[PDB]
Amino acid sequence: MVKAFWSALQIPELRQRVLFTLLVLAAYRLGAFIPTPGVDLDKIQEFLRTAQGGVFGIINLFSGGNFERFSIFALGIMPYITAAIIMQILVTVVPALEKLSKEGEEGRRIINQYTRIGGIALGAFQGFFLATAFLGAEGGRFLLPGWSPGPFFWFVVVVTQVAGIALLLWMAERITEYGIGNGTSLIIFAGIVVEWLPQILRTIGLIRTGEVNLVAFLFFLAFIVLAFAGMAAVQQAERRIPVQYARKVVGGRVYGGQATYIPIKLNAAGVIPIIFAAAILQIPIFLAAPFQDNPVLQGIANFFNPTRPSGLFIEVLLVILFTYVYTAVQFDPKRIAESLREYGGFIPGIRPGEPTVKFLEHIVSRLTLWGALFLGLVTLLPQIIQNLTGIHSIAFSGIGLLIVVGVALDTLRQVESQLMLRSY
Amino acid sequence: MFARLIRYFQEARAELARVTWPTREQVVEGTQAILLFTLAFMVILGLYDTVFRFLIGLLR
Amino acid sequence: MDLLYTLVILFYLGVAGLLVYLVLVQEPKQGAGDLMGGSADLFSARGVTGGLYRLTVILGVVFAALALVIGLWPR
Ligand SMILES: CCCCCCCC/C=C\CCCCCCCC(=O)OC[C@H](O)CO
Repeated sequence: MVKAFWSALQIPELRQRVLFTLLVLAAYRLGAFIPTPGVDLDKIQEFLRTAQGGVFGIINLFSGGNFERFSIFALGIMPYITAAIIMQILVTVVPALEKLSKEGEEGRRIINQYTRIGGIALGAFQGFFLATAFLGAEGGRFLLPGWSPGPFFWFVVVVTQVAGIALLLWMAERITEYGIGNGTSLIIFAGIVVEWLPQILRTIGLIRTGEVNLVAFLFFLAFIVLAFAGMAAVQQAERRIPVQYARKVVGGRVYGGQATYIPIKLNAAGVIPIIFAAAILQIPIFLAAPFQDNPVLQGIANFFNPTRPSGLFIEVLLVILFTYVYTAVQFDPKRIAESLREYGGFIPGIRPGEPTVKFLEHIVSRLTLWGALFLGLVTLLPQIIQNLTGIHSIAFSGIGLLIVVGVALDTLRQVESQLMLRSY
Repeated sequence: MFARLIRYFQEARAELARVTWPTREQVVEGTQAILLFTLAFMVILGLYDTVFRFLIGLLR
Repeated sequence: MDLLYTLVILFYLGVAGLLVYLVLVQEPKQGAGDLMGGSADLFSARGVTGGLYRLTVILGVVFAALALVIGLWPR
């Protein structure tokens, strides 16, 4: 898939896609420098470096560093995502929405539109909530000189955030349409990796100075490479199920052609469950953390802190669960068996029909567990590595690595899979 | 029941034993690809916020 | 500066709401999956929503500039 990487910069169409993507991401990053009126960014950054502010870390990380500078997209593309989750929940809870999801042409469009509308509304709600519970709280703690905690400021913030995430959702969809990879995933990706290089340079400077010893740093780096290589290997891994084509009935017995196989990945392609797990983890923190004067809500919020043992455990569980469920939904044995049926293929020793689906379902359900567990391991280990090396960075957290490698692999996989179809 | 999941674990372990792992060239390929991608966007975004903060700093 | 500032704010709100409308109207051409990279072989780039594309870009810049304006506004 390196060939895909270079061809995407070589081939005019794909390089147009790349340039457009880079342009949009440039617009987003630039948009990170446009502040919400009335907000004192200095005090926000000051608070985010305090002990109680640390819990906002992940919230900032997935905001693309925007929450830190409280830009027009203060929470990033995250509101939309949240809505999506909600929608999904409804779809799997309300039977009417499930029917609407399975109608075909229209319905999925209606659900998606509801997701977009709900996303914007969510950005409105979150803008208001943050304006009233955190920004103007404590006698207008994070306000600017000349601003007071009232309905005018709330109105301003709400408007800013609504228009902001509207524009950002639009930008994401335009990346999806006229650029490489998926828009949302690339926006989160950019929002995460934008912080990597300066942190590397800073840490290196600290090594030269003497605050960080070289051994811990080398372990950190080597562990990152290990993470990349490991995720790559597991993504490239597959369970082969022996099948046969050109089946002919001779002497009242079923025979087949040359023995082949169908490959089944440990995990279904997609960084989406990681996004959903992250957002789900972010909800209680978002609801509880703003209230700085309430030890209870601070306790609840810090309980889900991905840096702390409890929150990290919860995060691991969320990643494993969401991955396993998503892989279960994507790898439906019925459509696989029917795909083997339309091509005139069969499983040697297994009768066609429902027993075949049973065989496939059994193998898949027993298999994908390990991929889920692996993603959970990748979720877990980096925090320990940071604790042992003394080099802490939420951007290089297990969840962050999962995002980066996930998006990279997805984009390259799609590009390769499409240029392959172009060549043939 | 505990027996159900303690059986599920064994069967899943058996399926783990039947996993076809990728070649060396595949892992090298994937890792190199990931590195190129990540590094590329790191550099590009780096130039973005560099030029941006330099121009904004110029405006003062 | 009451009337003037109020007019600036009204412009901000108007641009915001109009932007919301434009974004909501521009519904993506969907497929089976919720979010994908899509087939990047076809050049596409039909007229489809070009006027509203350019309009959304312009209104994005205007909205940003208005955020900067309200930010720079005196006491
Ligand atoms: C889902 C929404 C949940 C809302 C959760 C609210 C949390 C309140 C906690 C502390 C506030 C303390 C100040 C309370 C201000 C009202 C004054 C008061 O304390 O009233 C007591 C009353 O007089 C006795 O009879």
